[PDB]
Amino acid sequence: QDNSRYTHFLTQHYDAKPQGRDDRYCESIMRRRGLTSPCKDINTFIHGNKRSIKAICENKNGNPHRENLRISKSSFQVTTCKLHGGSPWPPCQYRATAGFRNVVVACENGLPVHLDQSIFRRP
Repeated sequence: QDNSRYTHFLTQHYDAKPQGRDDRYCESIMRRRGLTSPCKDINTFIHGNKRSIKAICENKNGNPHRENLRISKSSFQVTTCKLHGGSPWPPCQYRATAGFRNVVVACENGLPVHLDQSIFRRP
């Protein structure tokens, strides 16, 4: 799976331009992306252009972080979908939280392949 990890990243965490980042948006995009067989308990999408997210992998927009991660220097429009209900099986009900801040990703070959969801599990 060469560069198939980056594609998967985009599929689970990227949405160039959403419209309303409300609950319905979450239930819709989570379903559409297929993050609904067992319902994912929390998932965050990054908005904006891809060039910017990719740059987090170079010093252009990233800083080393924790063990083996990278934290972006710029902020991103973001939407976090939190599962609601206490059942990992559909229908999957999500609560949306729109936000604006930097993100933490893991890079491989200059490409994002993992988003650290911990900074959004804003408890």
